[PDB]
Amino acid sequence: RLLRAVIMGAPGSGKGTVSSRITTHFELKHLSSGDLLRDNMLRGTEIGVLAKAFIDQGKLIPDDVMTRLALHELKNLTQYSWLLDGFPRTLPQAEALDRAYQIDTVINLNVPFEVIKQRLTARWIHPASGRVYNIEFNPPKTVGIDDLTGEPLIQREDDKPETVIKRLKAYEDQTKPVLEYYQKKGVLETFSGTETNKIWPYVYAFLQTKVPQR
Ligand SMILES: Nc1ncnc2c1ncn2[C@@H]1O[C@H](COP(=O)(O)OP(=O)(O)OP(=O)(O)O)[C@@H](O)[C@H]1O
Ligand SMILES: [Cl-]
Ligand SMILES: [Cl-]
Ligand SMILES: [Cl-]
Ligand SMILES: [Mg+2]
Ligand SMILES: [Mg+2]
Ligand code: NA
Ligand code: NA
Repeated sequence: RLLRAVIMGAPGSGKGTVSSRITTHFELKHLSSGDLLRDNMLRGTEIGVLAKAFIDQGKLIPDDVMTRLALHELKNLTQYSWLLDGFPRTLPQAEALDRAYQIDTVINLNVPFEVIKQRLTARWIHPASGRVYNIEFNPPKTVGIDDLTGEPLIQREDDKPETVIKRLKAYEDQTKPVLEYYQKKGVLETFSGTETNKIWPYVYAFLQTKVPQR
């Protein structure tokens, strides 16, 4: 039985790293909705130009548009094991997917809000030089100050707590119904933790029972 899987996780949860590792260790196709959108935007396809119109304005792709795009990619990939990442993002997407394919495995990375928030708000910049500081991994010698110049660091808008809080609230509003949908269907597997490297072995062992290695 070929894998018919979805992976879910908030921004900053480590889902990107886990999906990357899944793809390197297992013989499957990684189907990232963001990659698919970007391929179409790069090539200027009909759906790519429409997607660009939304993304350039910071808008979600409408459900019907996104589902049409995703199903078209899947339609010629049924000879392969699949790992859907980024789709379904919303309950209408998940219900539309359910009318097209039987999804047998949904992985969720359950990482605490405070942990995610700290990860997503950690980046500070010295604008003139472009030097990057990460409160967790390469902090400045003096809080809030550039090491070479003594000048203030700033946060880019995407990295500020106000923006991050809104982003995580949106993710929760959109995806909590999807998680509950798959929980009810009995296909949800939840991995909880605070460090990607401590979660990955358990995801790895779980998938070892479901799809061949690469
Ligand atoms: N399944 C989807 N439904 C609706 N919009 C989507 C979907 N997947 C991607 N997008 C749009 O494409 C953008 C780029 O996708 P990508 O997965 O790279 O997002 P991202 O930069 O991680 O942002 P996000 O936090 O919104 O996922 C998203 O921000 C979103 O607007
Ligand atoms: Cl992530
Ligand atoms: Cl494959
Ligand atoms: Cl960083
Ligand atoms: Mg994303
Ligand atoms: Mg340093
Ligand atoms: Na990809
Ligand atoms: Na990617």
